[PDB]
Amino acid sequence: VPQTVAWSAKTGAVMVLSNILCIVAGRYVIQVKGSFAGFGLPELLASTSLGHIVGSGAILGLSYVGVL
Amino acid sequence: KKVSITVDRDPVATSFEKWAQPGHFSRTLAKGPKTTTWIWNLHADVHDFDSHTNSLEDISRKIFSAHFGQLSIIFLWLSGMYFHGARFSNYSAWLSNPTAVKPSAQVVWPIVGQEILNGDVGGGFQGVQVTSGFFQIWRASGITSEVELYWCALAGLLMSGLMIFAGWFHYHKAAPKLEWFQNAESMLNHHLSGLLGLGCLSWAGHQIHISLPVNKLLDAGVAPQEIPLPHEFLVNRDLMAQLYPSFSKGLVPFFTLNWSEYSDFLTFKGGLNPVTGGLWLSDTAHHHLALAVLFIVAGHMYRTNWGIGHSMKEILEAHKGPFTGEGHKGLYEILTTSWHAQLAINLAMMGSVSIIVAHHMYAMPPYPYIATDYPTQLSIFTHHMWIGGFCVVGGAAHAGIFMVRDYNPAQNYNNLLDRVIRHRDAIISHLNWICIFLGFHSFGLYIHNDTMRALGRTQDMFSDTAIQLKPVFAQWVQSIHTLAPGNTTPNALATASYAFGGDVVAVGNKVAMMPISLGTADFMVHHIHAFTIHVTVLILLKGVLFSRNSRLIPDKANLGFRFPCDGPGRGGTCQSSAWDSVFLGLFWMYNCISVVIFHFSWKMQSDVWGTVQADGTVTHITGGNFAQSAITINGWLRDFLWAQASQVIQSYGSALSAYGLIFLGAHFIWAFSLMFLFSGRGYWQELIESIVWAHNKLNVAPAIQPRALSITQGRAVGLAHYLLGGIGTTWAFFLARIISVG
Amino acid sequence: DFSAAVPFLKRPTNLDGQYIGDVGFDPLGFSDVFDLRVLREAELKHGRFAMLATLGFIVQELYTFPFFPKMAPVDAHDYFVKQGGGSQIIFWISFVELFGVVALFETLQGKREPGDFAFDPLGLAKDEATLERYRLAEVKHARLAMIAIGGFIHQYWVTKQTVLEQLGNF
Amino acid sequence: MDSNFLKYLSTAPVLFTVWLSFTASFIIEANRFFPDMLYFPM
Amino acid sequence: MPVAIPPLGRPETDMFDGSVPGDAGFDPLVISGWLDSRWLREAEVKHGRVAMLAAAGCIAQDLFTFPGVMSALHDAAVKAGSMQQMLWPIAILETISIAATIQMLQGSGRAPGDFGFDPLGLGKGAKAERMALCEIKNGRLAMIGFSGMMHHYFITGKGPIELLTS
Ligand code: CLA
Ligand code: CLA
Ligand code: CLA
Ligand code: CLA
Ligand code: CLA
Ligand SMILES: CC1=C(C#C\C(C)=C/C=C\C(C)=C\C=C\C=C(C)\C=C\C=C(/C)C#CC2=C(C)C[C@@H](O)CC2(C)C)C(C)(C)C[C@H](O)C1
Ligand SMILES: CC1=C(C#C/C(C)=C/C=C/C(C)=C/C=C/C=C(C)/C=C/C=C(C)/C=C/C2=C(C)CCCC2(C)C)C(C)(C)C[C@H](O)C1
Ligand SMILES: CC1=C(C/C=C(\C)CCC[C@H](C)CCC[C@H](C)CCCC(C)C)C(=O)c2ccccc2C1=O
Repeated sequence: VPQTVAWSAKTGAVMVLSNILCIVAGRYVIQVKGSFAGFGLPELLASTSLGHIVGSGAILGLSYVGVL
Repeated sequence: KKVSITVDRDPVATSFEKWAQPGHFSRTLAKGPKTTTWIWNLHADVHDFDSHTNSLEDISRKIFSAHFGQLSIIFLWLSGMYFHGARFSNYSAWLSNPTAVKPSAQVVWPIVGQEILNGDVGGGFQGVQVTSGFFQIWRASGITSEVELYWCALAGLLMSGLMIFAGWFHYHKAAPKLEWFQNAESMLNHHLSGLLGLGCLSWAGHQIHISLPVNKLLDAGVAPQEIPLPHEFLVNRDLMAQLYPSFSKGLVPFFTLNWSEYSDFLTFKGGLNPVTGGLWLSDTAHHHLALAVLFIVAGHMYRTNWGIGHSMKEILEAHKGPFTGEGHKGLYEILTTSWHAQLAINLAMMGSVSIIVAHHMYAMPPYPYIATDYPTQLSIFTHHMWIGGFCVVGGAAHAGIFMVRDYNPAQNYNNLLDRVIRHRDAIISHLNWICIFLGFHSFGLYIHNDTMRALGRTQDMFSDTAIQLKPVFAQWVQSIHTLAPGNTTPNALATASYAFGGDVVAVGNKVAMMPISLGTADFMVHHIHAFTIHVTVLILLKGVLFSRNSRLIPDKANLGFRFPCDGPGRGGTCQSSAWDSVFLGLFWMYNCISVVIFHFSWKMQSDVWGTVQADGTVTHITGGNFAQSAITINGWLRDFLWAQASQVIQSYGSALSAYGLIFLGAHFIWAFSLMFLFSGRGYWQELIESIVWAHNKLNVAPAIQPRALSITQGRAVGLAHYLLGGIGTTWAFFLARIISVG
Repeated sequence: DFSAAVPFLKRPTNLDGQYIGDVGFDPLGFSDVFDLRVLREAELKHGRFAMLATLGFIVQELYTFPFFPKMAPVDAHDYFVKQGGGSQIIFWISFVELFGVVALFETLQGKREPGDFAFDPLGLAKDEATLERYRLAEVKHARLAMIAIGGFIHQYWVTKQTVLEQLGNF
Repeated sequence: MDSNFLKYLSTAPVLFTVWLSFTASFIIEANRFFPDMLYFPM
Repeated sequence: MPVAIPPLGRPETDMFDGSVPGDAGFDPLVISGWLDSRWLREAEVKHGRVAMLAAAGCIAQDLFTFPGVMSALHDAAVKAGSMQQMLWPIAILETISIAATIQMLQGSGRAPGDFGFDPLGLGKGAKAERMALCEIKNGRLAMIGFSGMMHHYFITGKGPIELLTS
């Protein structure tokens, strides 16, 4: 079984970083919707959902490979 | 908003008036009968909604409500199966002794001596042995009593009533508009995330919370009557945590991404459960949970009222290259306007999925005690193979129906469909050539081996003790998949299935699963399968691509999808429609699936299924005869057809005698089918003229003038009775043989 | 505008007060899809069954016929399945229910009220107003007895006691 | 009884199914109460 | 027109017209612009009333207990079957509220949070608006207080007034 870790500040740091990267990426790449004008609740929900998805994937991969 | 709910209220009044007027849906048929042809036309075109009206909205509403009616019928069938399992079955005795009690959920009344069909199935019970596999499903679901089966039947009856009420409401009271039906993006989002995703999530919940503890107690040897009720497994966390200690940690590891703590009830063990011969239920629980996660993620892809999401029209129009002109442009309009194109695609996919289900379910038995239930395995493989083949041919048929009716060349200029039409001759010629090549270098090997064995030259045959055709690629794939645990799948304890290689999993001195080696005969029969599938593709694709016109008939689209001919001219234009191509492709599908199930039955009976005895040797049902006999047609004729039909023809005076009766009856009806298939309409019409004279002599001629069945109806009736006869013959032969020897 | 009984629910459009006892209570919208004549026939039949059932639960434990053995009514159902009296009662109820089918078919044509079986041999309703009053009383007692019969049977199922002995202690 | 429902019940397939089931029920009950009638008994 | 936070301004939605009681101009995520107004108002008032009843229940149980013997009370009453005996009337009343909320979303005359219930008669006339304001503020205060005291129970296993006096 791949090793997973209990919740810590590193896990929070990766998850927060993944959320902030996904918010900026959703700000830049979404075609149909000063820089944060038009930023709505569905776009925030979609970006933060991708942030949780990316953070979960990154946390599991780094816990597998030992970076923790 | 763009995706919204639009409904018309009370569009059709609920009345019994049109119930008394047969043919009300068709302006031609509403005038009433004059000939007997009218009756057949009334029952043949009734659910062909697009030929009665040009309004797409009414057609879509009819389709939606007919789908509700089918769902009601399916729920009634499921409720019936649960009730007949509850009241007329030996399910508790099977739960106590799975390896010695034959499942049986049908009991006959004693009327004319048919009570002999209530055979001794064990457990102090008499009834007809059932092979649908419901007992193993209920054991996998954790059903330990017949009271739960009664409640399941009540739930099925309530859902059938709910579906039929929903059909009446959603046609007759509140019918959705055409704009409601034309939301492909919303339908895919809801059906991917809610139907498949939440369904997988709730079934993973049921498996984790109910199925795993009950099945763990069952495999440990606890009797079903002392096993705790499922709600006690829900509320008593200690009772669960004796069996799976990670439940003592609660939902904190889930939300904190410490998922490996849950590694005891969500596993990736693979292989089979040694006690039951089925898949590990923890593996299935992680599997359906992962499918739930993947489906809910996939269900947020498509654009909706809010700005996020993909547009499928943009995706289709963006994918175009230099070889393909305009590319995938215009397909979104086709699939959002023509129901027949969607029916073609969905029937093709459901057929392929059913075939995948058959293969993957024989090879990896998912249910406890289903692997050693050889009749259940053979029955579900053959049944889902036949359903898959039928659905694939139906996808081709309704593709042809789209091509004849709904295709518009103005909206399809230089797209993929137009270019496929524009090189149809190259497609059909190359496919025809490869089909002849496959026929020669596959069937002539069998003919050649028959001649060589008949000529007394065994060294000139294609066999493993002669000139070899070794299946090196499939054997290499088997070696990779056997080597996959720990090398390319490091977290798997065992292989995905033992059919690729490994140990002999045996349950109750009967082989659950063992390695399935591939030799010269397997090479020849797999290339026979490839040959038959390519020829079926040739027939169906040639019918679809030449449905609108050809060099023979330049105006075939004006004649329609379904016409008998264009006259005796041009040499003869008989069976020129796409419908007749479907008519022939159904025969070739029958041939293909028949050869597939014959290969399956013989190979499992000869190399996989059998009894394990002392010193670990496996005694197979037919003693390993497949390697030396399946290389000739004579070996198939003698060691498979002649040898294994002994059980169905000596079943008279026993409980399986009904299969013998059905065997004879199918033998009758198939031959009766040739009377329609080989003959023509004019002979029967003149004979009907003579019979009409006879009835006129006694002044007993009917007002509705009797006519012979139409040429298309003659072909369809011959095909229907042919398929019924062949499938029933294989059904009786397979079931009698596998119940007797397995 | 709104329902008289539930002030925050709108009045159901088919509940216009033509049936005595109407207080506009139909939150699920059963009267919006189904015929109200059928619903009122079902309501009155269920209610009359429940009234007779509750009176039977009281009297049949107060008194028992000498030509029958003594037992509780719930066990009396299972006993009279096997003795055969329950088959007789089911047969005669079915025989009356055939003409109930005919009466319902007459109701669906609008030629018969959904509760009129024209059964008044003691002439208890002389004029209109008393009959309207007795309809309101019958509907209210019907609903009350429909609740009360389920109370009686479920309380027997939990306590294994008949009503009047549960009244004496707890 | 609605006359349109009765007219639908009077159609050939419904009446055909009902009459053939009724005939089958006669044969079934006759063979249940008087089985094994290979012959007319003398 | 109260503007809660000046940099973001007042959201331009169906809400914050001024007719809704209790508006402070506070919706930074602009959740009002994507979900219906009346649904959110009904949800807020129902959450607030449930939290008022919860806080009053915690206070009253810590003061006094009915003769005859927080989350542990939930578990012990599930073991007693008491929680089912409160689940049934809330379930029926909430199905009737399902009906009412569906009708209200359909465009009936019912205002959100209005159940037509005024036996004392305090609301009739000019009082009702002010009472609505009082209700929504007390509701929000109840959702803050209950959410505090429960985590307080999680840390100490002790009741809030009993924590206060100790
Ligand atoms: C910090 C970043 C990070 C890191 C280091 C990793 C690292 C890893 N991830 Mg991971 N992941 C990340 C981010 C990251 N991921 C993100 C952001 C997500 C999105 C949520 C995921 C989602 C994810 C999933 C869902 C899975 C992993 C898995 C894995 C492990 C796989 C090891 C391997 O050999 O692959 C396997 C390599 C293969 C070649 C296997 C083949 C995989 C399939 C069968 C191929 C299918 C191809 C298909 C047929 C299409 C081909 C046809 C084509 C022509 C079109 C690896 C340690 C896997 C895991 O946990 O395993 C224990 C796993 O299942 N990752
Ligand atoms: C997430 C919401 C959702 C769900 C679950 C479904 C589910 C379904 N749709 Mg569907 N649909 C949806 C949204 C949804 N739809 C939307 C938004 C649209 C408009 C764009 C459509 C338009 C649409 C059409 C046009 C058609 C369907 C059809 C179907 C059925 C496919 C047959 C099947 O597999 O039945 C088996 C699967 C089951 C789950 C069986 C149970 C059936 C009931 C209805 C499920 C009810 C679940 C309920 C919501 C939750 C209760 C569960 C639990 C809490 C008690 C299936 C029941 C087809 C059909 O057959 O229609 C009748 C069809 O032709 N849908
Ligand atoms: C998803 C399933 C599905 C759906 C919804 C449809 C829907 C439709 N098809 Mg299609 N089709 C399907 C699957 C489907 N088909 C499959 C799988 C095949 C391959 C066999 C076909 C082959 C096909 C052809 C060749 C044609 C259609 C036609 C039609 C249309 C009218 C059908 C009609 O009125 O029949 C009314 C219903 C009947 C006639 C009842 C048929 C009864 C069958 C033949 C006998 C059943 C035997 C039974 C199972 C066993 C009894 C044995 C016992 C006595 C011992 C309609 C749009 C026709 C059309 O006009 O299209 C425009 C047409 O020409 N389809
Ligand atoms: C067992 C009987 C039988 C046989 C042998 C064939 C053979 C053939 N059918 Mg046919 N068919 C049959 C029954 C049969 N059919 C029936 C019952 C139906 C009912 C619906 C159909 C419906 C049908 C359709 C609808 C189609 C075919 C097609 C074909 C051809 C496929 C190409 C191929 O495989 O070449 C290989 C040839 C063989 C396997 C024949 C045997 C030859 C072997 C190798 C021995 C050769 C010996 C040698 C020549 C002898 C020389 C001696 C010298 C004195 C002459 C082929 C000619 C398809 C076609 O023509 O497209 C290409 C096509 O579209 N058939
Ligand atoms: C107390 C309940 C009650 C009430 C108020 C009514 C009221 C009514 N019924 Mg009704 N009915 C009831 C119960 C009731 N019914 C039951 C249980 C049945 C099933 C047997 C029926 C069957 C029935 C039919 C079939 C018909 C009516 C009709 C009527 C209407 C005519 C007025 C009339 O004569 O009733 C006045 C009734 C009373 C004043 C009740 C008197 C009760 C006395 C006190 C005797 C009590 C029984 C006694 C205690 C048992 C002795 C046993 C011993 C051991 C103690 C009126 C609206 C008719 C109608 O609608 O057409 C106009 C009609 O056709 N009813
Ligand atoms: C409308 C209407 C009617 C009505 C009505 C009703 C039932 C009226 C009102 C009912 C209620 C329950 C009102 C409650 C208001 C305010 C509260 C509870 C304040 C603070 C609470 C909390 C969270 C706290 C706290 C705290 C404490 C002490 C301890 C620590 O934790 C800390 C903290 C400081 C946080 C009736 C039926 C009369 C009829 C009328 O015709 C119409
Ligand atoms: C199976 C079986 C048998 C049996 C049996 C029989 C005869 C079973 C009968 C069962 C019955 C009649 C059950 C009734 C339940 C009524 C309920 C829950 C009412 C709820 C009312 C509510 C919530 C009201 C709410 C309300 C209130 C407060 C007031 C305002 C309105 C409203 C909001 C509606 C036997 C005995 C024959 C024996 C056999 O061997 C086995
Ligand atoms: C036999 C035959 C017929 C004759 C079939 C007749 C015309 C139709 C038979 C249908 C009967 C009447 C219904 C089913 C028969 C039942 C067993 C008994 C009849 C019940 C009556 C009360 C109707 C064709 O019309 C035909 C057409 C084209 C190619 C081949 C053939 C063909 O082989």
